[PDB]
Amino acid sequence: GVEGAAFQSRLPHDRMTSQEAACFPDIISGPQQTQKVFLFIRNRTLQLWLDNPKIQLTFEATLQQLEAPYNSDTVLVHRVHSYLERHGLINFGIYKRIKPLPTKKTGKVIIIGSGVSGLAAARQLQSFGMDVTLLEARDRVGGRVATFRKGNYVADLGAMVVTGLGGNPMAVVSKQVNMELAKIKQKCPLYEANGQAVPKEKDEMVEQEFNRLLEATSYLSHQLDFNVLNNKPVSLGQALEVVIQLQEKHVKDEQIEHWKKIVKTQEELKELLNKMVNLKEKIKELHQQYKEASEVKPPRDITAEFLVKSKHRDLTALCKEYDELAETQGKLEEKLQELEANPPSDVYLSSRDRQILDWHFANLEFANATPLSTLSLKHWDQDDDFEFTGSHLTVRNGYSCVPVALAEGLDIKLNTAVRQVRYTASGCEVIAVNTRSTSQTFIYKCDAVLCTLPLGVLKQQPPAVQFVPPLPEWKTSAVQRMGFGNLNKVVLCFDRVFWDPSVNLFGHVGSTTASRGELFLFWNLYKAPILLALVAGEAAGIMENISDDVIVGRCLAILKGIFGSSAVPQPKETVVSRWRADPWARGSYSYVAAGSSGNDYDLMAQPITPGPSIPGAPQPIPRLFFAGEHTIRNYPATVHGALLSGLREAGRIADQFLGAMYTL
Amino acid sequence: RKPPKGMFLSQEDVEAVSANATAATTVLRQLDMELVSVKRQIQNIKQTNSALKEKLDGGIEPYRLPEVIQKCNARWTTEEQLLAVQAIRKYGRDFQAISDVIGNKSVVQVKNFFVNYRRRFNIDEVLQEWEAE
Ligand SMILES: Cc1cc2c(cc1C)N1[C@H](O)C[C@@H](c3ccc(-c4ccccc4)cc3)[C@]13C(=O)NC(=O)N=C3N2C[C@H](O)[C@H](O)[C@H](O)COP(=O)(O)OP(=O)(O)OC[C@H]1O[C@@H](n2cnc3c(N)ncnc32)[C@H](O)[C@@H]1O
Repeated sequence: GVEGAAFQSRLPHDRMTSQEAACFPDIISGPQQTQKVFLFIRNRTLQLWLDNPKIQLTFEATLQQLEAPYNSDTVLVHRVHSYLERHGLINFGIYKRIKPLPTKKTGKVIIIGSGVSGLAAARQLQSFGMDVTLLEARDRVGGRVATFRKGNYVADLGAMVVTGLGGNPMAVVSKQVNMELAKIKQKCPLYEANGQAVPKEKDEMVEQEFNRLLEATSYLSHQLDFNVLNNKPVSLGQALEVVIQLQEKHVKDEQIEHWKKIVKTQEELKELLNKMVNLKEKIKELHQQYKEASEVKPPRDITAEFLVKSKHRDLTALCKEYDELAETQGKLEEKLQELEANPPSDVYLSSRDRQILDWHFANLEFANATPLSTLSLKHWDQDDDFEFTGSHLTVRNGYSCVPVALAEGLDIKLNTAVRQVRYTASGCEVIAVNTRSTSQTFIYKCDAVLCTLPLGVLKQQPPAVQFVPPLPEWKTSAVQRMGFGNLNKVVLCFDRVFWDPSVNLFGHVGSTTASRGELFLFWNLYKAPILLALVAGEAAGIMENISDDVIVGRCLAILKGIFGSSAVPQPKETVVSRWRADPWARGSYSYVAAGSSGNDYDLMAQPITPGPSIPGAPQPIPRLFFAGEHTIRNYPATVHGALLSGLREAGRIADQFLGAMYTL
Repeated sequence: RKPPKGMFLSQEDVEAVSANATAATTVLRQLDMELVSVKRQIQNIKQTNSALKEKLDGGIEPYRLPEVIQKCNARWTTEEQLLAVQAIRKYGRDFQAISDVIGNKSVVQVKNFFVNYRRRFNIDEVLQEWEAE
């Protein structure tokens, strides 16, 4: 309903967000009934936009389709609609414009980066009547949304998965832009180093143990507060290892107390046989004595007759004892067959196990684009509460179609490497060079700069971009603490399909812990005959030191083992990526490093305000703004998160240079 | 509140494997050796108990002699009286043994005997001298 519009806008349908309290402090401090009116007007406009996102939702259109009592207060509707349009919750992306843009434009913004965050802001700022120029080091838009295209072969070297349309701003874009979105069938067959499928027995057993060990770290994290060790923060991998050890410890304590039940019963039998052997020796002697006393021929006197009867009683007595004791000896020779037939588990994990478990860790290092040794144990998954709902998809016509679609109608300078950012109390100038002939220098003057430089670029020492004046310590320390990791893709282009076409993705189990990332996974995703092979973890940063043929070699090897040494043709075309190599990226995407938190992701997003030119002049405007995947706490390292942060800063900048008339 | 079921995770266990770098590898060799230590000790007592089984060969079957089903009578042949006093001298108050020696007197006729012929057989003096041993 209307409540679905609020879910799909990432908004609680029955509560005002902290954003809305900032813009509407009258209402949220006011009576419960006004809050509900507002919340309905908010959700209802969202539904209108969401129901048709290929055309602008003007304020007139909106008020038209509310009814009383909700369409009574026109300024409350105009305030809500303005708010929405401003922070990119409606009329964002690629919509036909009803009210064509004003002829004269207010203020001037330079935007470093034509990445998806860059385009998303540029596209909104121009939407707001501003002057927006985009500076681009590459010869193409999109940034880390790269798409290979030759002939009919198509394959993203960058993002390729839309992580599911339940509340995903990308869901809106895909209606706006032609996107061939195909669901990803989640079934993944594993195949050992030899080439043989892992049996359904194993493949379930390890995976549950994997999942079990993760939760174990999480319990170590929050319940046992195991978050520092030798005065350093604990990492995920570091604690996974402590958890595997404590399970290997348990298997041993479990054999020790079991075999120790056997010695505790073996020596019951030792003591029992020792009675039984010394009792047979007493019996052996009385039988002799009773024999001799019975040898005396009658008629006997009575002491000699008592001696026969007596020794007889006494032998029947020691014959009960010995019979009772091989009764008891029966119970203990059966308990020793019991225990020696119910041994506890022999190992914690076998080298065939720990090697398939290593493939589940390669997956987790692929997910986070970093060795598990570097992720924060406490925080590596703080962004899990904001997951979308629905199937994960791929883009079958290539996902560059989205940046290119956004870049329409925008002022983009390609081949333009920003090299110095200079921001002062009265404006900013950005200094770029031409990437081809680096002598040729450019100067751009502007009211504000929006920096969507990758975190890896920002991390670069010595700097690729100089800030004048330098970024404050609180910003540079967030830049050092944050994590920017790495993963790479090998694209394999054949003339014919030779894999299971009903299987989107199938694994490869690696021989080592060290090489668990090396070519550990393959995707059939496309119409065409393209398999796409991933390199994760510690292996990611190392395969970049190795030529394409050597890499495509190892891939052909790996596939022969699994599909047969003669079904694997030569690849017609091959592409290896090297994202840590790439100087306009210097990595793949961010990760919550040990010693970092999601709080750093928020430091990354605070604008910079230059000091006053004239000492004692009033506190100026902020001039330098930050967007990009590393700036959005609740959706980091994604595309939709980039998008969202560009939408965010475009609202922030406009509220600054255009004023926000909707907060009264 | 509590772990996944099967993970073993005490506050105590955790610190013991953290105390230093190879404090993991350490405590897992005190256990691999505790396990060999018991494993060879289990192998030992197996052969000690296998030798003591061979001595018990034959059981006690040569040595066992038949049961005498005999109907329990009432009157006290002067023979049975005399068996009694000697059984009292050798068995004290164990009225079960004495009824097995005499063979056809119930354990209560045995107890009766103790008071009837208590006078005439100095049962008291006899018991004193039984207790000397
Ligand atoms: C590198 C790479 C990135 C992504 C993917 C794949 C690769 C190889 N794909 C993969 O399946 C993995 C996946 C994903 C999904 C969830 C997670 C996750 C979930 C939970 C927890 C943790 C993680 C992880 C992975 C996914 C995907 O499917 N969909 C997806 O959602 N985002 C994916 N991602 C991320 C996405 O790819 C990127 O996060 C956005 O693309 C961000 O872009 P943005 O920050 O806007 O910025 P940019 O970097 O794109 O643009 C910069 C511009 O600046 C230019 N520039 C530089 N320096 C200068 C200079 N000096 N002067 C002038 N210009 C300069 C540069 O040349 C470019 O022009």
